[PDB]
Amino acid sequence: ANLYFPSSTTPLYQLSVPLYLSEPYYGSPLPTYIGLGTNGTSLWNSPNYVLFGVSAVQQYLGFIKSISVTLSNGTTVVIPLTTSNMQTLFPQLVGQELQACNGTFQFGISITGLEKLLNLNVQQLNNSILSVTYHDYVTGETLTATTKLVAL
Amino acid sequence: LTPPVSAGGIQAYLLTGSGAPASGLVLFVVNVSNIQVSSSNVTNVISTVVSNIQINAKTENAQTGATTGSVTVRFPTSGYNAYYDSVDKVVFVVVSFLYPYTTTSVNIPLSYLSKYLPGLLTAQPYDETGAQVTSVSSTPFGSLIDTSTGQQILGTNPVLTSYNSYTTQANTNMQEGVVSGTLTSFTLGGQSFSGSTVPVILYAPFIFSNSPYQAGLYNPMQVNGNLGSLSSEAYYHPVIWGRALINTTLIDTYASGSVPFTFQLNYSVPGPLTINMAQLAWIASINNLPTSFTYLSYKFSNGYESFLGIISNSTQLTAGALTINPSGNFTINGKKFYVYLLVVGSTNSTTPVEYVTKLVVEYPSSTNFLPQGVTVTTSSNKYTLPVYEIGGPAGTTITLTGNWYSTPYTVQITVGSTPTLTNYVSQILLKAVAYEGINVSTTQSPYYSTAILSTPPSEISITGSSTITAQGKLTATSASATVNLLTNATLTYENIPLTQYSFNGIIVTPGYAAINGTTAMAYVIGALYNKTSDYVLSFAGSQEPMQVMNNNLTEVTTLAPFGLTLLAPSVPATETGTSPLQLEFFTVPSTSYIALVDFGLWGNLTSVTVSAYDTVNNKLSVNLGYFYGIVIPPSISTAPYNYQNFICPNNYVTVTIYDPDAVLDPYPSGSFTTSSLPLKYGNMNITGAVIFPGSSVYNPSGVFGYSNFNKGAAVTTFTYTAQSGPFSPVALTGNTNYLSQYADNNPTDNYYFIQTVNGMPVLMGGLSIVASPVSASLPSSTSSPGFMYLLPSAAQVPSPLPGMATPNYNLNIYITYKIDGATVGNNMINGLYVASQNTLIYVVPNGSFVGSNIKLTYTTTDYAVLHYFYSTGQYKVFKTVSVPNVT
Amino acid sequence: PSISTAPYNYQNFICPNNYVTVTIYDPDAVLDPYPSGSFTTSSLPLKYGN
Repeated sequence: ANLYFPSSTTPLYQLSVPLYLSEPYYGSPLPTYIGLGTNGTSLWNSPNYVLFGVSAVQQYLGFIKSISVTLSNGTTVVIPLTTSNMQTLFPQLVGQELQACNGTFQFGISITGLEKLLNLNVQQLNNSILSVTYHDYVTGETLTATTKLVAL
Repeated sequence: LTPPVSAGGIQAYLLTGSGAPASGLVLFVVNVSNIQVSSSNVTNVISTVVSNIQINAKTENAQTGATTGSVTVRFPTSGYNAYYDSVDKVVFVVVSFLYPYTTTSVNIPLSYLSKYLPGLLTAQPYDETGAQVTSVSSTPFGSLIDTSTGQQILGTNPVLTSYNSYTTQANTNMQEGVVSGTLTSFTLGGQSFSGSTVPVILYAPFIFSNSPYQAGLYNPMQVNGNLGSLSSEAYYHPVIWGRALINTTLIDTYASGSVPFTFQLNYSVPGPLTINMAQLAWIASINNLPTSFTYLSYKFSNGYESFLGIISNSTQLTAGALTINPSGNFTINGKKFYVYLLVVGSTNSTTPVEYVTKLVVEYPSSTNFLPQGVTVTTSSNKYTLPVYEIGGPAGTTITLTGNWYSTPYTVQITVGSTPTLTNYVSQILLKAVAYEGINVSTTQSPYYSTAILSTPPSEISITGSSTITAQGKLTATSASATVNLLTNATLTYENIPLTQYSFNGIIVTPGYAAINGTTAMAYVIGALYNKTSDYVLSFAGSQEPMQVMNNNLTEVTTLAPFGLTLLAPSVPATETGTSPLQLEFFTVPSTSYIALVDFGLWGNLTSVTVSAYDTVNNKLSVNLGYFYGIVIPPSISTAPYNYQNFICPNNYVTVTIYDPDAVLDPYPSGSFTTSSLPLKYGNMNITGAVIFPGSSVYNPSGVFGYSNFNKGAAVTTFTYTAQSGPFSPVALTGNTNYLSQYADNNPTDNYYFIQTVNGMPVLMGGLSIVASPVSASLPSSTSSPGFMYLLPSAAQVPSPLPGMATPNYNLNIYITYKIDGATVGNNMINGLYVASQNTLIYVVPNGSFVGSNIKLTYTTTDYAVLHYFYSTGQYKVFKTVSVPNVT
Repeated sequence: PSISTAPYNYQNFICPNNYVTVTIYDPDAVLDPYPSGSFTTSSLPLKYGN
């Protein structure tokens, strides 16, 4: 599977980067979504799935692994993970997929919120390694989406 | 409109509603606009078409949209029915599925089938043998021929009996029979035909339609947008603006006629919300309170005041000549305590100055250390505790003496010259949940297709999470404690003796100057110290979302009380514990949207979950649709103008203004009203807004979603009519006091819909026009809102719902001098005027003709768009049209 | 008896219309070679020859 972003050079005219999570064997005929919270926990919810007379319920089938940032003069900066920040950066209860018989879940972190947290410019200048992740309990994998922001 | 159709595709329409002839009739249509069909060969072409159409029957669940089992059949080549409409130019066939008509043919009236196909009213649809028949004959379901067998289906096949007993069958065995259609690709007349139906069939489960849609919820005017640098998420990101409407199509056919539908919206924001919040009240024991401090009440936005709650074993408080009587009292294990509520103000008042209508004090159990909550009663056995005032001029000090058990204690409050209030600024987990309702009855069955507000004016409850912790020192005979709630709020408990209690707590209101003192959280934590086998210090705390009205602090509801324990087998010990804490604010509807802006729960950041509720027959949509709030700044687009567009009264100037955010009614020649009601959702009733289609404002009553609900006569009737006098504009007529309960295609009266307090609109959006040299302006003080019938541009082809709305506004303008100075009775013709539905007319005298011009200023009909683009200068867009300097 | 297996697509696991077909070779387990059929038996003194 994979986790990525619309572009690696997104300019600061849009202040929200949607996280694209493409999981092959994680979806169902639409609708199907994922609640996120606590630790980015992928509470995969699809009460719209039935397999011969039984409805579906919540499956705690993953969680966003981390949001780490490289800053290397020799330092692989593993961020000390804070629960409140991590749940509130991914609070979306419903990340719906796109294609049937294929998980194309849509999540997202906005730039204005991260900048306000970091007390930086709104859309003038902002840039780190900004490497978010996601762990899927689909096949037990760690997918990563890295991004760097261009001034304009 | 919806469902969308492809070139030569197949689609369906159920015949049901108020006045339906028979439930179970489905009209399958195939688009035959790709070829021309005459009456001399219509039989051949329809025979081929029905030969190429296949009908699928499927078994599924009554909650899902996931295919579980599918079978296909085909129309017969002998004994079948086929029809062709040359005005709607499609080939259609009617099939009877549900009870009673399953295998028996029934006659379909022309007038009722005309609802789903208007063309049958003008040209009588063709039948077999080239004969135009005035009534439709349904093709029996049992007469269909199996594709994989070559034989007509049996009379005992499971799906047929399922259709014949659908109600009981789906109720008992929870299996759902869903039909669909498909067209095998074929070439005729040099053109190809193929497609499949978006599920629009007899009755699909009550969910948000997601097939083959990649989002489910969507708005056509979003598709037709000028996305300058957001082109990487065009169809990937279902965005909506401010208070604008986003379309949905609920499939629901468990009732006949009009169906009310309830909606629940969950807003989330990527960011930890730093909230500043005022202390509406402080409640603590006389010993727990400090011996002396400076305090002054904080005035609120509804007349409420900050007050202090002193809990004492003494029957009264004494401050010398001043005595304080029981505001309330309670008993635990036979011991009596008195709670006195005092407002620190400019004088000492014996009379009740405000009230708390419901307050629950919590205390740990003596034997089980479990939370127990009791409502404090007055000395006259009343649950509405009065709150008085104490104080005086600035600098005055009052020493209140009470008793905690047998120990006298004193608290010295200094009346400061400025409000000496404790304000808490903390980062909190926050999200919001809001409710809405709309009666839907459209000719698109089973699609009940409507548009929901991004933020309705209803009771919006902001929920949130934080942590509560308790630290304590425990000895053999006594134990002291501190507790931290709401991430920076602190409460203290002096050394609590054996078998004794100590109470503390806080009521907190949002610190923003729009909901302060109107909604609150009440936490009253009692603590008990005891020894059974180990020294136990227990804490029990209540959680009360709380609201102020009529200066009465009334509880909306109460949450589950929380409990913490500190156990110590050793005589000296230090113990700690933790628990989650819940924050809740049921904001007043009038400020609810504003509160959503105040807490930062809306803008370019927010994401919205949507859930639907069948208010009539009690189904909740297990599907939760999704979209996102974002703000796109309005833009302007102009082109050079020909003088010909100014000379003759058939040539006019079209101005294109970009502002997606002002749309609050994406349907031309449409209108609706709204009314506040207690809406039923889930298992509870919450204040909300029910939207009624039409142009009449009613006064409904009863409980929404039950037999008690019954809307009365139209209190007012809004009508867009031509107005006499100068010109002939189409303007609104009715009681303008209900403009806040009325919404139309015109964005110059839709700002009344949500942001209106005291009968005046807080918001002012839509189109605006000024004209020079003769200074003229609209909206004018002499014209009520809604003085034109401006219709938004229809949605184009790529939109899944053509003819709904378009962010581009094409305004038609005439600039002239000729009819200026004319007389209409006693009226004078000069300046700016409205004509037709979309025409603006500017007339100038002879001297002002040179350079006579109109400046158009379009403002968003959204609060968020005004707020978020004030700095960039792109929240209002202005352009000009002028008389050219011609040779 | 023998067994026969093939690689399986994940698509046959996602939607409730795509399933996995497994082919098992065992001629010997057939005691009713007629689909949608059934029969019963009973002990009796059968007449044969004389």
